[PDB]
Amino acid sequence: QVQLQQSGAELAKPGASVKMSCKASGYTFTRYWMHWVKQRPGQGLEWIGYINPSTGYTEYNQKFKDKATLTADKSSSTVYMQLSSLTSEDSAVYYCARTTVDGYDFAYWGQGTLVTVSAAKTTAPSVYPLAPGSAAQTNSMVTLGCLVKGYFPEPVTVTWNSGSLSSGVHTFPAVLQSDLYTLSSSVTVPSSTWPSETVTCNVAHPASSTKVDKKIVPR
Amino acid sequence: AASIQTTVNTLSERISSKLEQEANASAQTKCDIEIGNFYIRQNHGCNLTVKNMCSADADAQLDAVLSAATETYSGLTPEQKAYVPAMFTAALNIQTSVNTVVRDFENYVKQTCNSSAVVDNKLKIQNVIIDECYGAPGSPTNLEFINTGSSKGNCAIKALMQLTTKATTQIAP
Amino acid sequence: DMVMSQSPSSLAVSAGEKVSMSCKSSQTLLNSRTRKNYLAWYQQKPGQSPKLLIYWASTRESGVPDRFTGSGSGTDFTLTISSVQAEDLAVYYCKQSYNLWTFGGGTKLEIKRADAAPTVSIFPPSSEQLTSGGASVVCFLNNFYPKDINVKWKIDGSERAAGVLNSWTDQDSKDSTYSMSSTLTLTKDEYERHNSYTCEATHKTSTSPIVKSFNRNEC
Repeated sequence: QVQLQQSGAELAKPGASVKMSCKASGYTFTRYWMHWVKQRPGQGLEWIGYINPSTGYTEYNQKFKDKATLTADKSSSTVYMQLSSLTSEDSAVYYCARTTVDGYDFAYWGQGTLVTVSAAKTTAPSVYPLAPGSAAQTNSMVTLGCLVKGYFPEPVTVTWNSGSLSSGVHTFPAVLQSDLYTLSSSVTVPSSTWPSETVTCNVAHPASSTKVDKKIVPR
Repeated sequence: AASIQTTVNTLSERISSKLEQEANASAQTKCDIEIGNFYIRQNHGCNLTVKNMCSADADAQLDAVLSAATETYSGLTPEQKAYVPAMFTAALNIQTSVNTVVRDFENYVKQTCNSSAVVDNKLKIQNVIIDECYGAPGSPTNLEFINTGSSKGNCAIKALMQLTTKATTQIAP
Repeated sequence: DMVMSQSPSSLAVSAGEKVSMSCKSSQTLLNSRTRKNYLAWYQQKPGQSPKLLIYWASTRESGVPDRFTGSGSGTDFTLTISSVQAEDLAVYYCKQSYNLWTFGGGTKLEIKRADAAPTVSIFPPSSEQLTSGGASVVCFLNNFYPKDINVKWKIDGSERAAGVLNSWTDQDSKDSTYSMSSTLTLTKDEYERHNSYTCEATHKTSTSPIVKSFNRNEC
C-alpha cells in the first residue's frame, strides 16, 4: 500500500532550525509531487510549498519563502522539509502529502510531525495509577485511570494493554501549566473483568526516552 | 516535399502518445514549467503552437521523447534517412553515419539535458526560441511544441525541434 | 491574492438530518475552456490527518460514501452531507488548486444529541505519588451533553478554588458525548491535614449536583 512515514516530534530553541522527513513507499517515488502543510494547535490547514521528487523543482507559499526549504533524495525515496529561525509561531504539526495523478490534489498524507519551539527543557512525566475508592460494593462495571503529570514537550501516547483494550477509553487532552503538561486517561469495564483481569496502562514520551507501563492494582 | 510535415506530425503524435503511456502525462496534469514566448528568429512560413502534456517524472519523459524520435526516424526510407546526418551537423555540430544517428542523438540529449544549466533551472515560464524555419508558398509548415512540464523534458523536445526546422530548409528551394 | 472563505464556521445537526456549507473564493476557479473547477474538499476528524473527499468541484474520491456531494462553480461552492452520522464529526476544509493552493478556514461540524448527565468517579492520590511527595485527587465526569458542566471541589466542606486543572475531550465519534477530567493537586502535607474530599458536578440535566467523596481513613 501507499505509505508516508514522517519523522518523530521535535523540540527546538527559539531562533534555531529543525529538519523533518517523510519516507515514501508503495508507489514510484518519481511519479508524484510532494506537498507540505502546516497546522497550529486548534487551527486550520495552511499550504507551505511543494516539490517534485524527480527534478527537485520547488515552489513555496510567499508567506513561507524564507522559512521552509524542501529537498528530496531519490535513492532513499524520502522528502525533507527544513524550518529555520524558529519562533513560537512555528509551533505546529507539519504534514507531507502525495498528490493525485494530475498533481493538483492531495491523495495521501503522513501522520504529521509536531514541532515545539520553546526555551523550556525536556522533562520526563510521572505516571500514577488511579484505582477506585474502597467501598467496592457499588454496582456493576467500574472505571479506572492513569495520571501522567509534569512533562514536556507535548507528544505522549497512552494505550491500555498495548492496544488490546480500546473500548470505553477516554484520553484527556494535555493541559499546560507552568511549562509542564498534565494528561489523564479513563477506562471502563465490567465488575467481573476487574480486578480479575490485569489492566495495565502503557505510557510513552519519546521526547525524554521515557517509556513506562503501570499495572492498576486495587486499594 | 510535404512529407516533411507528414513526419513532424507523426512525431508530434508519437511523442504526445508515449508521454501519456511511458510517463502518465496528460492534457490536464499540473505543469511545473510553462512555455512563455515560443517563436523563430528567421520565420519563413512556420505556424507555431504549444501543447501541454505534463507529468512529474522528468526522466520518464526524456525517455519517451527519445523513444518517439527513434521510432519516427526508423520509419523513414533509406533514401530519406540519408539527409538526416546533414541536419544534425547543421543544427548541432556532430558528425554521424545513417546508423550512429540514433545513438549520437541520445548522447547529445542525455548530456545536454542533464547539464546543471538545464536541470537547475527553477524559472517557471520558459521561452522556446528556434532560429530558422521554412514553409512552402502554398502551404505553411505547422510546428507544435509539446510542453513536457519540466526543464529537462523540454530540453529534449527543443533539441528535437531544432533538428526538425533544419529539415524544412530542404523543401523550400 | 487568493482568499478562501468558508461559512459557517461551525454548525450543529442531529444524526439523520442534512447539512450544507459554503466555500467562496475571491477569484474564479473555473477554466472556461475545459469547464473544470480547480477546487477540492477535505475532511479532518479529531486527532487525525486530513482526508480527501471531493476533487474537481464535484467528483467523489474513491471510497467516499455517496451521501457527500460536491457542487458549485466559478467562485461559489457547496459541500452537502445528505444524512449525517456521528462518525461524520469533523472539520471540513475547502482548497483551491487553480493559482497555487489555498485552504479555507474550515467548517467545524458538531453533532446535536440528547441531553445526558455525567458518570462521576473520584480517585484518591496514588501511593507512589504520595511517597513521591505530592497528592493529586482526580475526578472523572464521563459521557455527558451539553458540553457545559460545573465541577466544584470541597475539602471537609470547604470549597477550594486554586489548584485545579480541567480538560474536556472531543465529542465522542460514537455517542457524540463529552467527558471531562478535573485534577486537584496538593502537597502530601495539606492532603493529610484534611479528611473529606469532594467533587460537585452541576449540569443542566439536574439542579441537584452529583457528588462523590472519600476519606483518607478508609483506604
